[PDB]
Amino acid sequence: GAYVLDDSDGLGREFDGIGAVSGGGATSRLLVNYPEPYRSEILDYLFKPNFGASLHILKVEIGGDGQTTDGTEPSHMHYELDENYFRGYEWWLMKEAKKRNPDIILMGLPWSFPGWLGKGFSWPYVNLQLTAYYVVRWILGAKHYHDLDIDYIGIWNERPFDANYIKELRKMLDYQGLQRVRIIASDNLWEPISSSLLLDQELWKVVDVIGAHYPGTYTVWNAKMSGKKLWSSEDFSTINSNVGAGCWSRILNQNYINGNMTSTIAWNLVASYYEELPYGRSGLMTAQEPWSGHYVVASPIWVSAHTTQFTQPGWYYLKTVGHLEKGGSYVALTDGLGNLTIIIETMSHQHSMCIRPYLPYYNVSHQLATFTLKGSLREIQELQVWYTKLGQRLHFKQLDTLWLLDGSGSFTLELEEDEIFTLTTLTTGRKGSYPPPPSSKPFPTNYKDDFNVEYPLFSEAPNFADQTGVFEYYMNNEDREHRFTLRQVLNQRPITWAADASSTISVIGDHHWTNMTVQCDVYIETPRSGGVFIAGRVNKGGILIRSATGVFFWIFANGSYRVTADLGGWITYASGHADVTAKRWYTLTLGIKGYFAFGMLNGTILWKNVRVKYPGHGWAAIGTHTFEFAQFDNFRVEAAR
Ligand SMILES: *[C@@H]1O[C@H](CO)[C@@H](O[C@@H]2O[C@H](CO)[C@@H](O)[C@H](O)[C@H]2NC(C)=O)[C@H](O)[C@H]1NC(C)=O
Ligand SMILES: *[C@@H]1O[C@H](CO)[C@@H](O[C@@H]2O[C@H](CO)[C@@H](O)[C@H](O)[C@H]2NC(C)=O)[C@H](O)[C@H]1NC(C)=O
Ligand SMILES: *[C@@H]1O[C@H](CO)[C@@H](O[C@@H]2O[C@H](CO)[C@@H](O)[C@H](O)[C@H]2NC(C)=O)[C@H](O)[C@H]1NC(C)=O
Ligand SMILES: *[C@@H]1O[C@H](CO)[C@@H](O)[C@H](O)[C@H]1NC(C)=O
Ligand SMILES: OC[C@@H]1[C@H](O)[C@H](O)[C@]2(O)CC[C@H]1N2
Ligand SMILES: [Ca+2]
Ligand code: NI
Repeated sequence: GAYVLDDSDGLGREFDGIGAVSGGGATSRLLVNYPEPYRSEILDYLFKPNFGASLHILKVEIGGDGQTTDGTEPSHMHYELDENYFRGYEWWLMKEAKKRNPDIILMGLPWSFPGWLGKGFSWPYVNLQLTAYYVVRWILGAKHYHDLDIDYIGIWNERPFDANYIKELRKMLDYQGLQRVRIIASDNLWEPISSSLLLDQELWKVVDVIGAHYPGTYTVWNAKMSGKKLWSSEDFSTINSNVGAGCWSRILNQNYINGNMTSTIAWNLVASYYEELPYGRSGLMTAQEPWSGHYVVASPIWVSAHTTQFTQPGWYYLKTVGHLEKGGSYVALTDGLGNLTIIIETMSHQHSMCIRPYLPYYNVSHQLATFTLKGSLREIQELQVWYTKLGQRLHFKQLDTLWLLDGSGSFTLELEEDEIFTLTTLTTGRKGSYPPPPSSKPFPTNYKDDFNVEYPLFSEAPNFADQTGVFEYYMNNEDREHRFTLRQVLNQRPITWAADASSTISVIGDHHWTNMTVQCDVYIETPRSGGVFIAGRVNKGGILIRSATGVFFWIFANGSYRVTADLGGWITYASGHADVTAKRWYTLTLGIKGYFAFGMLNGTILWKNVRVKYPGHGWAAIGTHTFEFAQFDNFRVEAAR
């Protein structure tokens, strides 16, 4: 089989870049507290040009205080009249990406919204101008406080759009001088956004990109008819073993070949969240042990580099792309300056399945591929070669240059299965390398945080991964013993993306912990009705946080306590009266060992030898009975795995 690569009959679509998502939700949570140099090395593998994944696009969640898959992410407006552009870690992340690549493209998209935007309903389209005001303030703050230009704004992640909202968002953007910001919709399925654009000229004018999720490499006729740029604005979401690398390799090529999609964006950027949370280890690489510094440059990093190091937003695909006779595919791109990049993939069915969708079997076998360069491409006589074999494996290895000196403008490759080749005229490719990082280590079995940081770099203490509610460093000047605490700051349920719990909760530590003693000072702010807890063996979080079981030691401001097996509190281990009121500091201790637990109030036994389910394992946790203010101090955990 010969394959003509040519440009004399014109180009295909403009290539818009490869990127990844930080957010939906708290996927970068454990990255912020990596020590140096590791934290910076990780960021280089992701964003430094001509090094690792060298990503063209960074998309981040616009935190809305709700649970959005592996945690919550804090909003810039927790309450009406509240504005704070320094919470969370997406600002930091975007700035670190821009430091390494000042041409990186930036995107924001909400998953959840603060509850007050709903005006009494869990719905963000009650007051269109109010919701658009909220979103636009985020884009303004990105520029005013971090010198970040947000390139694209989305609507509501995998949730219904409102056409009047999209029009209001455009009008509000323009009113604030943000004409440069483009709109992508609707970050869900091809429909109903695609037909809506064909039926509504005014909507068509204000939507710049149709972004679909997990499209299985195909699009639909209405989207082609729109004439809009089509993007796989969220894809991948597969474990970053070699099979995830294969999935990513295949769809990177075939999203354009099969579906006219000129950008693909992987969820997620880096797996910096506890692996036992939903969809664990589904990032382009792995960085989930800030305590140890261990990170893994997983195969998808080098699959990315085969495209990103050798294309840039603003190149064009050739019209001459397609599938290989015996399985796999090729794309080809130029920059209009005489450069050419050819990206070939032979991913086998068995080693490249994504979680969404699963493809019916297709065959891949050994084959020869002849490539002939016609048009303006006949005059090139030299190609750098980069090669990857997935499976023991060889990653992003540079082979000896290929020469086309015989004037036939033609060359031939022997392809097997699960291979990637990049043939390019660019000489700038590099398999970036840092020395290996520390070995993997479990979460420390003795761990303490007194939260005594006067000017913290991030708005929350390290390693606490909020799963409902939002927990923050808090300074109380009018108190000496508890001047620096950790406070739960939501006072009403968000407009939720997930099924957030009815109680707030932040989990920490080692999911495999089975015997443990958790201690924490707690402070209930709401008189009469308020309540807090500490917990151990918490076995589920993320979008499953409502499912979490464990051992939960609750105290309440009405003078009572409960011990439950579930966060929902449907299953009782023990309960009784306790000398507990609001607005007083108490020390809670919870001991769990084998079949039995005990609890202490101020170092005095409140209950003991209470039988609990065993075997069982899970994180330690803190939280509050509803969406209510409460403070925590002097946290300690000793645990056995
Ligand atoms: C979108 O991509 C498709 C292919 O995935 C383009 O489709 C036709 O594809 C066949 C074989 O795949 C070619 O023989 C035709 O020449 C293609 N059509 C045209 C008009 O050239 C399709 O053109 C693309 N749509 C765009 C770019 O709007
Ligand atoms: C291939 O791409 C390189 C990188 O853009 C091109 O080189 C640049 O060319 C522009 C003008 O076209 C200069 O202003 C830059 O200083 C060059 N930079 C580098 C790093 O070379 C190159 O012209 C393209 N074409 C070929 C055949 O290499
Ligand atoms: C957690 O504690 C339980 C309860 O003490 C441990 O289980 C006991 O282990 C000893 C020796 O390993 C056995 O002789 C007992 O019969 C076990 N008791 C029960 C009820 O199983 C368990 O090994 C501890 N696990 C860790 C990781 O420390
Ligand atoms: C795949 O194709 C090769 C060559 O045609 C053939 O020998 C092999 O049996 C096929 N495998 C399957 C599972 O169809
Ligand atoms: O595969 C899970 C993905 C991840 O959880 C992202 O948050 C999401 O936007 C919501 C579901 C899907 N896309
Ligand atoms: Ca303190
Ligand atoms: Ni488990």
